Amino acid sequence: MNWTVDIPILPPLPTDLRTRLDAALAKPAAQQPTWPADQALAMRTVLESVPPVTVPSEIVRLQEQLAQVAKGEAFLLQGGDCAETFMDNTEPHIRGNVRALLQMAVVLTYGASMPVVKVARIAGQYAKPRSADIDALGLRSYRGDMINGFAPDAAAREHDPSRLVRAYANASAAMNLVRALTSSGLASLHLVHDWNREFVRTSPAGARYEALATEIDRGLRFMSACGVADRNLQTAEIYASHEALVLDYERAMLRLSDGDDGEPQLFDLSAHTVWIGERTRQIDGAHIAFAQVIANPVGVKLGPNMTPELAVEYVERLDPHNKPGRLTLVSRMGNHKVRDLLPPIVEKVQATGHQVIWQCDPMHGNTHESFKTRHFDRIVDEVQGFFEVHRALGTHPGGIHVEITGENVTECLGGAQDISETDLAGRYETACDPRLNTQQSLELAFLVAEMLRD
Amino acid sequence: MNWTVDIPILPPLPTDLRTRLDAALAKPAAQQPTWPADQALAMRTVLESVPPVTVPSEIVRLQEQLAQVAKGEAFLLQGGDCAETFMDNTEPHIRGNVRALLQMAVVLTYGASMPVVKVARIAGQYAKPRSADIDALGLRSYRGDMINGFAPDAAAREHDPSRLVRAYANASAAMNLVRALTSSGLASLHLVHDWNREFVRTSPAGARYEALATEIDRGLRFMSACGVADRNLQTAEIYASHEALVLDYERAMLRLSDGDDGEPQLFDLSAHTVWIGERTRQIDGAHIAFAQVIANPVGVKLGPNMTPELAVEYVERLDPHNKPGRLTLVSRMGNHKVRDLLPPIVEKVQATGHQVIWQCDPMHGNTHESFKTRHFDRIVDEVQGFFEVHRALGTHPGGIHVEITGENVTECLGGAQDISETDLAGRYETACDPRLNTQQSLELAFLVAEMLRD
Amino acid sequence: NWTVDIPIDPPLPTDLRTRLDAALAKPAAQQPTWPADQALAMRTVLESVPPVTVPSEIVRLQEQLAQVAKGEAFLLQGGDCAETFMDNTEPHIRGNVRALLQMAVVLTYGASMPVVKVARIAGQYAKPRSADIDALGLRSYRGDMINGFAPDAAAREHDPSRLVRAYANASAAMNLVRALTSSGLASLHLVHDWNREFVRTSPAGARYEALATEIDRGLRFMSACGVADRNLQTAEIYASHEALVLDYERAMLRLSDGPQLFDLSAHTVWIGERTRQIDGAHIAFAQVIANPVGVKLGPNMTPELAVEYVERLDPHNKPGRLTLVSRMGNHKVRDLLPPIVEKVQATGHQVIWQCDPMHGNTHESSTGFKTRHFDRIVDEVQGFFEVHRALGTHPGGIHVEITGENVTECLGGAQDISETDLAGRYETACDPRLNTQQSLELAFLVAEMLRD
Amino acid sequence: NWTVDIPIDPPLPTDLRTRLDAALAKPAAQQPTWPADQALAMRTVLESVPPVTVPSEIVRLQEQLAQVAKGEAFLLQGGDCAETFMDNTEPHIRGNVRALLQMAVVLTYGASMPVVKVARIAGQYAKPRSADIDALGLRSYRGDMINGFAPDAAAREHDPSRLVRAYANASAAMNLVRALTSSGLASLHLVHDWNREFVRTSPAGARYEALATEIDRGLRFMSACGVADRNLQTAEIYASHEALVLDYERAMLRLSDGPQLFDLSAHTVWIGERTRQIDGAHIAFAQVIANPVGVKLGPNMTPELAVEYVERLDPHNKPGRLTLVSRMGNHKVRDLLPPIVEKVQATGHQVIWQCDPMHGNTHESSTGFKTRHFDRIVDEVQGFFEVHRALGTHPGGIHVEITGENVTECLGGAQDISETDLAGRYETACDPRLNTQQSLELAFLVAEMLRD
Ligand SMILES: N[C@@H](Cc1c[nH]c2ccccc12)C(=O)O
Ligand SMILES: N[C@@H](Cc1c[nH]c2ccccc12)C(=O)O
Ligand SMILES: N[C@@H](Cc1c[nH]c2ccccc12)C(=O)O
Ligand SMILES: N[C@@H](Cc1c[nH]c2ccccc12)C(=O)O
Ligand SMILES: N[C@@H](Cc1ccccc1)C(=O)O
Ligand SMILES: N[C@@H](Cc1ccccc1)C(=O)O
Ligand SMILES: N[C@@H](Cc1ccccc1)C(=O)O
Ligand SMILES: N[C@@H](Cc1ccccc1)C(=O)O
Ligand SMILES: N[C@@H](Cc1ccccc1)C(=O)O
Ligand SMILES: N[C@@H](Cc1ccccc1)C(=O)O
Ligand SMILES: [Cl-]
Ligand SMILES: [Cl-]
Ligand SMILES: [Cl-]
Ligand SMILES: [Cl-]
Ligand SMILES: [Mn+2]
Ligand SMILES: [Mn+2]
Ligand SMILES: [Mn+2]
Ligand SMILES: [Mn+2]
Repeated sequence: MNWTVDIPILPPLPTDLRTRLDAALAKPAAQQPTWPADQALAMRTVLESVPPVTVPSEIVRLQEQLAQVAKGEAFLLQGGDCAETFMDNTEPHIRGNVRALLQMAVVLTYGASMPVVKVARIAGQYAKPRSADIDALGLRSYRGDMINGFAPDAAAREHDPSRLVRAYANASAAMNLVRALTSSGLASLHLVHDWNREFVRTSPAGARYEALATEIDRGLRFMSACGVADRNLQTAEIYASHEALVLDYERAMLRLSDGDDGEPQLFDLSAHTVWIGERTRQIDGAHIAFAQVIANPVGVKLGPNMTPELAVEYVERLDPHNKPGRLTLVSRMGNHKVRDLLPPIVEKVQATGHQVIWQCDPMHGNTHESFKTRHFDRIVDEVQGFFEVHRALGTHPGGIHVEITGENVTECLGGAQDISETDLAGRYETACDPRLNTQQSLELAFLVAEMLRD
Repeated sequence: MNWTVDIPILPPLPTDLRTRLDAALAKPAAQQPTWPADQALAMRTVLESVPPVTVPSEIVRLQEQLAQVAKGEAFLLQGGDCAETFMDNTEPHIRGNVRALLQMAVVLTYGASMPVVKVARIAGQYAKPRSADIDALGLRSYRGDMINGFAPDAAAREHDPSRLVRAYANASAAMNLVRALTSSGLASLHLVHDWNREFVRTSPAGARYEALATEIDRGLRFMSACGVADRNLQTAEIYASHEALVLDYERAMLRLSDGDDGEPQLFDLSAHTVWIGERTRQIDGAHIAFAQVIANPVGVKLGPNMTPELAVEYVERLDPHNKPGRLTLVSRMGNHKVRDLLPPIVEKVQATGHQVIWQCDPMHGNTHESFKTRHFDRIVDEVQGFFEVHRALGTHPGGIHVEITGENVTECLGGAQDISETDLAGRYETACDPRLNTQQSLELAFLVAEMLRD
Repeated sequence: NWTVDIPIDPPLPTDLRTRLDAALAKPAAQQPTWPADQALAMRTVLESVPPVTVPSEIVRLQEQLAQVAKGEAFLLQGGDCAETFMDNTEPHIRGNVRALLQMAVVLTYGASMPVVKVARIAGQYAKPRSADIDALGLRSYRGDMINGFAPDAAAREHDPSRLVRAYANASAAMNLVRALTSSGLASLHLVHDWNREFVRTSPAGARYEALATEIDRGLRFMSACGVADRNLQTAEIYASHEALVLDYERAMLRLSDGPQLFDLSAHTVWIGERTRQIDGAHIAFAQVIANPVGVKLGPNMTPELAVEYVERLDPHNKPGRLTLVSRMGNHKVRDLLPPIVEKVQATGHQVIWQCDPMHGNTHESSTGFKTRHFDRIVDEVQGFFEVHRALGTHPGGIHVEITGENVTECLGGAQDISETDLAGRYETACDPRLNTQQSLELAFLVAEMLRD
Repeated sequence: NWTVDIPIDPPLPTDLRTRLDAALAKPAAQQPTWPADQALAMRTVLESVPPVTVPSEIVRLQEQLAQVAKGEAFLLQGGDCAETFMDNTEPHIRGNVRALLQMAVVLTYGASMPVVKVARIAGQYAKPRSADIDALGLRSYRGDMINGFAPDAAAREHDPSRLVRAYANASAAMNLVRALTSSGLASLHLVHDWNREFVRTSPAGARYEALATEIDRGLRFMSACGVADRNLQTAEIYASHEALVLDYERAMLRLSDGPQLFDLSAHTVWIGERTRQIDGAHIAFAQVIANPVGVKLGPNMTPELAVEYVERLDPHNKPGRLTLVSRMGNHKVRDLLPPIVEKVQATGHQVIWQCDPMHGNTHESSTGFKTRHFDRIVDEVQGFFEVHRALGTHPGGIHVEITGENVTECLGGAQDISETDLAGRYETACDPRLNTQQSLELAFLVAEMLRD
């Protein structure tokens, strides 16, 4: 019960790009799968000839849109599953996650009074880092479906390089549907807002969000009243992102491009934008060096051990040309620490004259065990603290990065539903970290819109 | 000190239109100037060859926009000076009245959540009816600058047919500027709203209107955030209207048109839309019969002696083809009477299956003497009662007709400025009835927007 | 053996499954011979995969095809005769999309009306046969959804896992088509610059200069007039293939959200000359799906059977739902097409009349290669236009086999491809395609038929 | 006497009035001889009337003229030689606007760039003279702003009330121009239908069929491509006249809201051949206003005086602020224009080079009428194009005298107007105009110069 692909038996990379890529990949790389080199090379050779998930002109367009974010003239929303799985890579699940992100985007667009750049964790979020090799059950840790299987048995946890090709197949299939959905009616502003209005009338805390929902509704109707050309309301752009973790995968998805802008560059065409996590951001490591040789916008996760001085080193290495929006610094401090730890980092980075996007990840600093879980109020409070830090400094609170789903899961405590510890057992479906369910993600949008409205 | 025009020494009217026009004009006509027939005919002959103030395709476009109003899908705002004068027919005064109307329109567009058709009392509002021939000073009454002079002496009050040509010259000059202003930046939504925001921060009652002003602001910014094509925000259409009173003038401004829609029709090209007042709406009179033979949208003022049965007769005579928006019925009952008198008229007219625009004139039923004056709260209360009548019947409160100016006059009592009886003497400038000043007109817009929001 | 294996892990409504099951009980010609249990397992995988297309796209195409049927638009359908998995690459997809778009610019200008642009792409992985045993004594190649092109027995086995490989390749191709057409490849100005360069370097460029310059001047006129230009920055390219392998097509059925059955493996599909049996499963399958459909009509067609297709496949008289695709041969089209058109017009229904000038015009070269002469291809389109001109009916579109590659598969054109030139770059896995230059030259020639 | 009399009832800033007063102390040629007290009273009326144009319109025109100066747009200027109060009617205005728009369609297509459309309208009420005493022994007609065309002594008196009559007629005309151009008369599709009908019925229609059909096909291509079409529904027609009567022009000065001085009697004005004295009041007046301005350059022009105009009137090097309007005669343009262009280009400034092919090509017929031959009109434009082609400079526009009336004033064209035909409909109050057919024929001929 296998499908079977052939290992395929152009002009070479420009000499300098080959040199730089090899140098980047020769550096130490944390959190890599352990599979045979010959097998990995077979899979890379397959992936080097597949159609790309994204194309360079979209990445250049995203860079332009992110430059507006960095300049204080747009807001970045990034969200989706903590981990995609091959099993749940289905039309309803994709449709649900795209809907949940669009619903947030409407509320955040209105609240920010500026465009929102909408970036899904989708079409490649198939690899995760682990602090431990051996898990709580004594098994080799699950590292996402690009590496091994979620099932709790030894054979499933074996690192399988064929998962590189399965991950690409699943990613391009998802991406095709995201494109179709967003261009063909799912992203109609009016339809998306109708879902928000239904949330407000059926949610336990709907009375809380009714006033802002109605103001949004009246804002939408005002556009029709004014006779606005409305094609821009019928569709939205949803960009693809994931953590750039498995370097066998990312290097195989590199393509060379440019006869539009000056010189040929390497673009990672597995996504539009990628980020480097806490456990793989070693300053002299392969992940950061790889990010230096690709043209895509990138982000780096910054946790509570971050110094102002290291943050500047990231900026100087990853934004060497001072291109607004090329670099996003993703704060994940914990709600109890963000107000204290973030200001000195922001000050020192702003003093460089570079314009990064400051993005809040309020998930990864606020996890505990009841089930691995997160309380909704701590999530909300970290974004609140993040906004306070920026208001005090006159800097731009540029966006959020959240883990969400359109599914009615029971993974995070709280929200208007008041999800309890005993409730968690009902629909705890994440392959990894607890996600805000569709209602909690929308509620967070409304709360953040009020922080924006200030 | 006279300029001097020549009395000019095509194919004739279609036989049926000539018959119908002659029959209409042979009927009794109230409130007509008393000047020699030979002199009137000389002036009409001059006016029969002048460039028209308006063109038929604009009137057909206005009919279409008014049909939406009648169907409950748009709102009609009509406003301007009670009487234009040749003396104040100046760029600042025109600009100020156009601004005051645009400012109202923004607030009303947002409040109604639907398009507003914007109709100025302008480029022809130069004639008024009088209940008395002899005024309080013993002089022949002033009847507007198309007939005689405002100055309180006998010679000025003589009816002068040369005022027909002066009125046209002044009207076309004003109309030219209204067109220029509205197409070239004065009607930019963003600029107009900036004036409203300034009103809110400097008005004595600005704190009252701050919340709705900010919601409007956020509605405007939302359009930019969504990337709306914005040329429709850079301009607005302001239509010209006046009371069709002086039949020598209106008949001379008739032009024949049509090779677009079936047959040639007579259009009154002195305005886009005209109305018939209380004192000239005799059912078998020349004014109503004249309105039957022109293609323009028309309105009829309905005062407190109106019966349901007469209202239906107006509808059947003036909207014989059941064309939504061809007829506007303009309620002016007084705030103390509107809730009682209007419902039976609305019911009986709705039962016909015709769709008229129901428009509230809250000025002409609410006048008293301290100076002729009106209290702002009675004006507001009549519109309130009008909205209540319609809410109860499920019918469409279709618009308002007000007398306003961009000037900081002191003519109506009250408003956030609390204009007192002693204040009236400061800037009582109207050639006729007391107007809401620029601040009072804007305040009324905000109050009516809340009636719309309900 | 230079392969890698990839492991494989609510139903449609009962009423619609009852319908489908009744339809698919009809005999199906040209089906793969793989085991039913294996086929079922693969269908079960495909029943839950993300679809290649979505229903609102198909509803939109139907609207645009209604306009073609009414004489207010023109249908351009084009791509590889047979897509292969190994050539399903970015350069090849980009080249085929480019080639179709280049034709569409010239045809839009020449027709003076919108062109509905439909690629043979993201699914054209199966073909009937041409014979039980091929010339090498092997089971015939049936396209990559069924078996492998490689001339060995093992490759030629019917492998139902190729259903999943086909879907993976289809969705990956469609993803790229969507990306390219939304991000700059379908910019009218860019596409027309490629056309200008063709006129500049083509051996017959002098012939097409005047019309190229007209188009250029029409394009500049748009800028001159200040039009809002976002609609010049992108184009819609729809996906199509021959609906042949019913295991694949049935597994890709989905219900719309409301609700109808759509085949979401493509936007539109057609039924070929060998599988259009009026009481067969392919026609029955086309009857039950909501997608716009086509039926190939070759020289054995009678007017009466044509009417039977209209009655089966357009029961509700929806203009443009059914396309009748003429493929007669240039020597027969003028004679055979008119009585079919007359009888079908007399039904009251509005079909699209589309010319396939390729499939009735194939012959074998003295040098061995299956080939087609460019002049016969052009002549059938010409005769097709003459038939419709004479009847007052709409010559609604063309259906061609083309590539952006500089292949040597069809004889003639301005390059004067000879029988000896055929050996250079004969790369098709099935029928000979117009190369990029020949396909654009055809577009210019058909543009002059539209202008005439 | 068949007339009716119409009774007549904060200052500009002191600094700007000081400037103006200094400028207007310069001698002014060709001014009316009415009494100063009367002139002052009329100016005082005009100082408070609603303006004919507004500053943001003039700023917008300046932006569009900057593009013409840079070779990225073309200037079309056209209308009556002299407007009269009695012909300032809806049919006549509509016809002249129609005629200009018809030319603009053909020229936009031919230039492959935007056309800035400027009417001689809403102000062209004054002219210099041609002589102290006309051929009837009367004081000369000076245009309707000054006196009456009627050949009697009383009509020929200089009457300053005509300043107010002029303003009333100007504002009424401009009102109508705005209405017509915003409400359907300037619909591209409608205007082009009039052009098609001209090609269909013109004696020389066969000559212009090919280009008319190209335009039609360019228009249909826009619809085919789905462009957002509101910008095809309207056009901007700007107002211009010769700034001659300084009492009128100074009284129509306004300050922008911020602030500059604009002459709000028009969008753009030019200074004629008889009043362009370098140290005169007209040049000084053009120097102080912010409007785009033109200067007529006839055959006595030297390159050096041309440079003096550039330095006086474009002190800030604002491209398109100054237009130099060549009127040499077709027999002299090729010889006289090049050295003027070279010297002016060497200044570094960017003027608009505009061809007036009318005023250097007037002669008298044997039958008495002042006339112009169409072939000489066309030939000067041709030579103008040749001069600029040879220098690598931009042939920036044309300035023509035209009407929508079927008059018989210019000899030739496809209608072959003869000397004997001139007596039929010679209606101009001054110079001979191209009739509606001749003006459109010229547009086709200049479109081919642009295409060549
Ligand atoms: N296209 C605009 C407006 C819009 C359409 N659909 C949306 C859904 C959510 C938010 C905004 C939108 C945008 O993406 O911003
Ligand atoms: N053109 C739109 C929007 C608009 C522009 N300017 C305005 C001023 C007031 C109100 C609305 C507008 C309209 O007239 O409705
Ligand atoms: N979107 C329009 C115009 C267009 C854009 N790109 C194109 C490429 C080819 C043909 C037309 C176009 C259309 O598809 O018709
Ligand atoms: N508004 C555009 C297109 C246009 C509309 N009507 C026209 C009439 C003539 C020429 C062009 C046009 C322009 O002025 O160029
Ligand atoms: N998600 C399923 C089906 C699938 C296969 C290939 C591409 C897309 C989806 C799998 O991994 O087998
Ligand atoms: N994928 C190649 C690099 C490459 C990118 C783009 C084109 C060619 C080569 C590697 O990993 O070494
Ligand atoms: N309002 C002034 C000036 C004026 C004259 C003519 C037209 C417009 C304005 C008047 O009546 O005399
Ligand atoms: N003005 C004419 C009627 C008319 C209208 C239009 C054209 C011709 C005549 C009248 O009063 O009698
Ligand atoms: N086209 C190649 C690689 C590929 C696999 C899956 C999807 C897309 C491409 C093959 O089928 O072997
Ligand atoms: N053109 C006519 C009538 C007219 C007067 C005023 C303004 C417009 C037109 C005249 O001057 O006598
Ligand atoms: Cl059955
Ligand atoms: Cl078979
Ligand atoms: Cl001085
Ligand atoms: Cl002199
Ligand atoms: Mn996570
Ligand atoms: Mn009044
Ligand atoms: Mn084929
Ligand atoms: Mn002249």
